[PDB]
Amino acid sequence: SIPWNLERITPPRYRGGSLVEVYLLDTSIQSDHREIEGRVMVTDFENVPEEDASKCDSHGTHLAGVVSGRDAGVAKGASMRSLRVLNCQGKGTVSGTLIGLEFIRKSQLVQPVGPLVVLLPLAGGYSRVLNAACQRLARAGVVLVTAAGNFRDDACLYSPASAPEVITVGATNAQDQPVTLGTLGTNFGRCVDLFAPGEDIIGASSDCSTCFVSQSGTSQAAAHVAGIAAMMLSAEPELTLAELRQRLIHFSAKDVINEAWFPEDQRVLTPNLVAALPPSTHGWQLFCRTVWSAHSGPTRMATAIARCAPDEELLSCSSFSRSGKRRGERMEAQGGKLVCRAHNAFGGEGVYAIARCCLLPQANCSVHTAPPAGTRVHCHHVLTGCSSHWEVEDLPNQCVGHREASIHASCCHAPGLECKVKEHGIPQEQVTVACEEGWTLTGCSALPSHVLGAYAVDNTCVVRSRAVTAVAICCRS
Amino acid sequence: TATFHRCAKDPWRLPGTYVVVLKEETHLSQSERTARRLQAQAARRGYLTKILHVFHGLLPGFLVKMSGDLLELALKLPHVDYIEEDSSVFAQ
Amino acid sequence: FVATTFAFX
Repeated sequence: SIPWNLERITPPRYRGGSLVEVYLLDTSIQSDHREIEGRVMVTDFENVPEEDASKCDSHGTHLAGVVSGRDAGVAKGASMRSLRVLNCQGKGTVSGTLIGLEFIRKSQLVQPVGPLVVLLPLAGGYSRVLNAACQRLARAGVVLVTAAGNFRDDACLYSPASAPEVITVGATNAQDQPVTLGTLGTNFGRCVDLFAPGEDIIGASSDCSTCFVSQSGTSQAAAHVAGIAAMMLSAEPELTLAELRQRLIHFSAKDVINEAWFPEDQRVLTPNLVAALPPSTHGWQLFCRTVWSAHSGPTRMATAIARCAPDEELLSCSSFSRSGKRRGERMEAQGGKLVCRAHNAFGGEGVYAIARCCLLPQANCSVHTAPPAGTRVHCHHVLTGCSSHWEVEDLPNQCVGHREASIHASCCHAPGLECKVKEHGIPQEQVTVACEEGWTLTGCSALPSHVLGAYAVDNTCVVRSRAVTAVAICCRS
Repeated sequence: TATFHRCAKDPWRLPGTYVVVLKEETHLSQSERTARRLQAQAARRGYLTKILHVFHGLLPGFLVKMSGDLLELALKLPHVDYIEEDSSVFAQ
Repeated sequence: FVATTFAFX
């Protein structure tokens, strides 16, 4: 009887939302429907372009029901407030969406409540002003959840999907596969944070006050994550956006999507996560995430930068290129805070910087660099990452690099952190080594025959090559 | 140094309406003054305009209905950071 | 898949 999507997000061990409010920007809604009656408040804010009745409020009713419906909702308690920014044909404007986001902020200033979650079940093309407004509303302290987009495309070309500091959510089906319908389907790429059930989701139907329908979209998928976020913030009201995003990642089912569905270049950039509620078991724990930069472009002096959240520490830095035309990476300070910067080679099409960003309170971290000598440095407390960069065109707590290269070591003073180094080499397009259960991958690098790059995939270190050896640094309390 | 931007997906564009975005620290009193300035310099040239909304709270700025002809003029107003042409968003 | 969701029939 339990709908598949609700079972899918139930943790392997288990036992909300009332202190949290969830704003919805959608079509009008049938707020008398028994799934949501007494739970959604229509603001009657409205800003929609003109058209070019049970169909006018179908989309929004279903989503209100997915977040909060009493039979089929994710966070069955939660209060919702609803703004109308989509017309009867499902269309709206950037301008109107801007004024909605401004309206939610003005209401909060006028009558403050608790944590606020804003669901944005819409997209258009990349928009500078819409992305800036989301970023700004995020820095004021509001959590934004956004659809990845439905065009089987790189999500970074759409808004608010690509916006910084928004949680962007793609859709999977009952087989944990990316939704695909012809040349349509869930967007993907490095601007997607995670996936959630988004195919055949039963929810409130505006056909009658007690009816139910199955809809599919990335909106349905973002609605599961908004509801999960609301219950997470009801239990730990004080979470920062870094701390909430690190938990959504940690409690996701992992390596369950079949990456074959994605175009080849996007498998490395797309997180293999399907969202899930946190269990009953939850003690401090070391959370880390991997952050891929924008591609650097092909200018000869190009660099890509990868940054962490202000309350995260950069514990390691690596880089990747599809051609292997690459001059490595290095950690550099910036506004008093370390970032991860990768360098293109002359003639390469560009590189990615790949940061490992962790929540490590009480941590004093530094960088130890040795210019070319082979080359070595060490932490004279715990080594969390090794990086290396060179300026030539071609060839213990200790990092070791090529003789012609600079070698950089990330050293952190963390009382209560235990760390260990695990190795694995073989004769091979890809070589792999993983941290033991209960440890966190903090750094991933290849030993110095020609490598494309290295990246942390969850707790596995992946090295990509054209005796190649992968090196993982793993830490716990 | 002010720049202009519009949707790369040509069917999703909505020409004739523009979000004028002003520099971060600009105050609501300045935003409203820059709008009336735009309207006045446009009318001097024979263009009707319509200020649909004045943003303050997240981004300062305003929403104007006007012909695209004025974009080189509007780009030169004080406090302007950049200007973006309105476009469509869709239920996902 | 319903037409209320863009870009489905």
